[PDB]
Amino acid sequence: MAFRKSNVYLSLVNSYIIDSPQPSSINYWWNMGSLLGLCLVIQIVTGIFMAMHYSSNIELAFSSVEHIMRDVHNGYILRYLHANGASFFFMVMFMHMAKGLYYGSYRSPRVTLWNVGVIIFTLTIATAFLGYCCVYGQMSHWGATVITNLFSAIPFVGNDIVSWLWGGFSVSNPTIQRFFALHYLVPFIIAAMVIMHLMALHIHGSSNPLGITGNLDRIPMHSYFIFKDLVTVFLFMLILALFVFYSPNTLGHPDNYIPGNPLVTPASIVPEWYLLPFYAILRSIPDKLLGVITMFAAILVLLVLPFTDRSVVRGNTFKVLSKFFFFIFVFNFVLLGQIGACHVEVPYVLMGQIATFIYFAYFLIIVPVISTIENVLFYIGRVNK
Amino acid sequence: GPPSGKTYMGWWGHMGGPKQKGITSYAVSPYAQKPLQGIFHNAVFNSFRRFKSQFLYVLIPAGIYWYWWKNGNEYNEFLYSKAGREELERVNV
Amino acid sequence: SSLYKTFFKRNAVFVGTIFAGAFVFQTVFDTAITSWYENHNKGKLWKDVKARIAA
Amino acid sequence: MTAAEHGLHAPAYAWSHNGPFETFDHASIRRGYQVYREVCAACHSLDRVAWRTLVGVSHTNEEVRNMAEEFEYDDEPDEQGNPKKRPGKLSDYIPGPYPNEQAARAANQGALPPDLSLIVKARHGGCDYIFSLLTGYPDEPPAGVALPPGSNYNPYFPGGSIAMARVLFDDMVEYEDGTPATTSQMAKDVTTFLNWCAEPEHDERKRLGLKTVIILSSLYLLSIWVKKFKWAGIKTRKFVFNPPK
Amino acid sequence: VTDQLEDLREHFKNTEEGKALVHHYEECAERVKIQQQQPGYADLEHKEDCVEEFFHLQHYLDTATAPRLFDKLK
Ligand code: HEC
Ligand code: HEC
Ligand code: HEC
Ligand SMILES: COc1c(O)c(C)c(C/C=C(\C)CC/C=C(\C)CC/C=C(/C)CC/C=C(\C)CC/C=C(\C)CCC=C(C)C)c(O)c1OC
Ligand SMILES: C/C=C(C)/C=C/C=C/[C@H](OC)[C@@H](C)[C@@H](OC)[C@@H](C)CCc1oc2c(O)c(OC)cc(OC)c2c(=O)c1C
Repeated sequence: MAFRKSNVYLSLVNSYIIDSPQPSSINYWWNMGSLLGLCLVIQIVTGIFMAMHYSSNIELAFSSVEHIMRDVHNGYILRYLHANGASFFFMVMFMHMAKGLYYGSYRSPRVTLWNVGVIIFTLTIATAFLGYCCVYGQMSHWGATVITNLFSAIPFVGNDIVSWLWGGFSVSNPTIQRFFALHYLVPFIIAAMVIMHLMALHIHGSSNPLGITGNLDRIPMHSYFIFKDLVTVFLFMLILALFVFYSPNTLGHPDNYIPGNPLVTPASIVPEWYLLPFYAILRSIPDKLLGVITMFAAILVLLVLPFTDRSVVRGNTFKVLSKFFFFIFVFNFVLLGQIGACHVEVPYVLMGQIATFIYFAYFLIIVPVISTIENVLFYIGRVNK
Repeated sequence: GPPSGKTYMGWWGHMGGPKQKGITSYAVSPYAQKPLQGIFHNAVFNSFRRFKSQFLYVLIPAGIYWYWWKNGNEYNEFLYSKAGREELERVNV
Repeated sequence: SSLYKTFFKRNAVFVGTIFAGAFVFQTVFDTAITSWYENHNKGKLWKDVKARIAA
Repeated sequence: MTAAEHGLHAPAYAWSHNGPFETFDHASIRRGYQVYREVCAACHSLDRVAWRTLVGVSHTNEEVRNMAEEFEYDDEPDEQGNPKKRPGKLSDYIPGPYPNEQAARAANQGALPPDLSLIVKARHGGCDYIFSLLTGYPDEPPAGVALPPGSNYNPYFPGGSIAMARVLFDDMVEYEDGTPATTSQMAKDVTTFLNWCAEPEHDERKRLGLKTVIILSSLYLLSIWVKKFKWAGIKTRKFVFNPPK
Repeated sequence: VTDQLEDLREHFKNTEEGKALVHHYEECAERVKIQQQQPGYADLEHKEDCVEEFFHLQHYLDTATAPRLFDKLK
């Protein structure tokens, strides 16, 4: 047989990237996964080269990053790629997840695939937070303070967990040094989880836009999708390039260009954009414990979809009510984000509370009710008795 | 090798689909085809169709949310202006 | 396009020629861009400011 | 939130460096440095800027060397161990007016003048904000505003009450290149200078972006074409069904 | 010479729109000093200011001066 098939290492490459049978009809929405692998690579490569010039000591962290910006040849390119790349990593992940939601990719037999994806998402959120703290600007310090404090809501031992995470009385040197060490580690655990994600993907293959079997017409990954992936890889790089070179700070916060100050929390504090919808959810609950529980639940509820989707067909392509409510969900999510960016003021507080309800109601109420109705509608519209 | 669990996808020659019979396919080398330029005059008016059926599913939920957003915003602006400080004290705490 | 068949004659361009062309491109392209850029910004550059200085 | 608490939105001035193809105006940077030296430097440090970075940007190698030497910096102890000073060199960083935070607060009614190395990037509005702030001090605060002792009013600063008084006045500086030193002109210049302090890679960054965007655009357009070619057989493929007897 | 910004501002404060805006700000300023000279101004917790009216003036001026100021500068 061909060497690409007989060799122990190459056969892995062959079965995953060359001869892998793909459903002929997958559209550009199926290009997000490769874009995520590419993002993972960009973050790791740029981070290692920057690590070479970074000092984690709380007295030197901020200046060491300014040093990368000013004295390291092409240093500003590495930092801007890393920072903007983190944002692009989230934009693409949301699209990858939204694609899954719409096409019923979380359904059987791809439940395991979906569950591993949820874990990767949590790990990615944690990794970006750890990195953000490494800059040690104002947003870094308070972000580290607020987020480590999330654990104080745990009854009895919560404050102990926090002092243990901090390594002291407050966010200090021990804190930033351990956060840099952890920021370096997690990306590699994410890489291992991505392999587990691809392993689950390989046993059942990709789904397609029609939601039905792809077994009657497959075409090899090699050539077709390798080159189709190339199209979005370049478009992705072009756009990332526009930000990196022409508008490098548009997706960040000006307060992070101010060294962290333990005695002053800026009135302008706002979480990173990709964390806003979650932040809004937490802010909507006027109770400490419940606020943090509801926020975490907003992520875990993604695990419920395989059970609450009662439909007998995979995906929303031929479902009128499901398509409509899917977009209600998407725009409701964007609203949650716009609320997160606003002040805790009158119209906003109530809107956030209602949007929060809509967020959970989608998975727990709307989908099971609507999918059941659609099931019945499909039946009575053709059975003549 | 070690026994593998049954799945819903096989490989070339045993994909796991039903037995096919009666279907005949035809294709022509990309080399023999008219170089990319014909995607106009014939493939232009035909396009934009996969969004004329979908725009409503996107637009209506978008509209509802944009209106809802604009409204709450304009109301907040009023509340913090001179004209609305009276209403502010009322709806606030 | 018979312009292609004169240089490569129905065959694809080989990596060796691709690599060689890339080294050439890199230099040519850079000069062309730097030229346009510096010209577009005539008057604002340090080169221009130094001309109006004598100390 | 109230308009006063938010602060007046700074308008958009036509900076010569705005635009993808635009470099900084280096003469303005040169002038901005003078305004910084003669006005701002009395209360504001510029810690992250090293003398050497000025060379080839706004001044000559010779001019910068003279400027650095006007300042004394701690040197290595002598043969006997006693401390000793030394004139400045190009490797040094522009020195600040105060020795520590406490001395800076004492000289400013308890307020702390921030370092200006990153000020342009550390504020929403960027150049528009800094400029507007410097040229936006009204001779008298709007009616009803009870301004605390030692404070100053400025509509562009959040809350309106700022601890820095107006410091730019017409002709308080004699521009080396003869330019009329009006307040708005000086504001325009330091601000351009401060943008460079915060983004020294600006000119070069945009030049690289131009090359990067051209190559990537081409690669994008090109890949589309290659993909369509590689897919032509599949896209135009045709099927026929003849049900089996 | 005379400051270029102050020039353009003064110029715009004298257009029809500019006069209308300074008038409203003025009508506010008048109303304010009349309230200060009355007994119990110190303990009122409802003191009116004219920031809003002032901001409308300044905003108008900014919108008119901002796109022109730099063509007059070097
Ligand atoms: C000492 C008498 C000063 C001189 C000379 C100048 N500045 Fe200043 N500045 C000073 C103080 C005491 C403060 C603190 C303001 C506060 O209320 O906390 C400042 C602040 C600034 C800022 C930051 C404003 C902000 O948005 O927080 C800027 C942008 C600034 N100063 C600029 C500036 C420039 C460019 C000057 C020379 C033209 C200048 N300052 C002079 C005190 C003094
Ligand atoms: C050491 C290797 C290393 C890896 C691996 C790495 N980073 Fe970083 N990252 C850094 C360093 C060094 C910094 C500080 C420099 C900086 O601020 O960009 C940083 C900072 C960050 C920041 C702050 C960006 C800013 O505003 O300056 C974010 C967000 C971030 N990383 C995200 C990620 C994500 C997401 C991944 C992985 C998918 C990742 N990082 C992997 C080293 C790494
Ligand atoms: C919470 C969900 C989720 C997350 C997060 C997630 N995935 Fe996926 N992934 C899926 C599902 C479900 C599929 C199957 C989609 C289908 O075939 O319909 C999939 C499929 C893929 C594919 C195949 C091509 C495609 O886009 O469908 C690749 C490659 C992939 N994911 C990579 C990644 C990588 C790399 C990451 C993150 C660093 C990631 N995934 C994160 C859910 C997720
Ligand atoms: C069934 O459906 C599929 C499908 O199966 C696949 C595989 C793909 C293709 C996509 C992928 C295979 C994505 C895979 C991605 C990964 C496995 C990511 C792994 C990530 C890493 C970061 C590797 C680790 C790297 C390093 C340690 C190197 C960095 C360090 C360096 C260079 C050292 C520098 C130092 C010095 C001194 C020079 C599809 O697109 C697809 O749908 C169409
Ligand atoms: C050693 C490793 C540790 C301790 C890892 C911890 C991981 C925690 C979670 O990830 C799993 C967490 C990051 C995730 O919660 C689900 C985010 C949505 C949290 C969102 C979040 O962000 C904020 C932020 O960014 C800020 O910045 C300036 C400021 C903030 O308040 C003002 C917040 C904030 O109030 C919240 C809820």
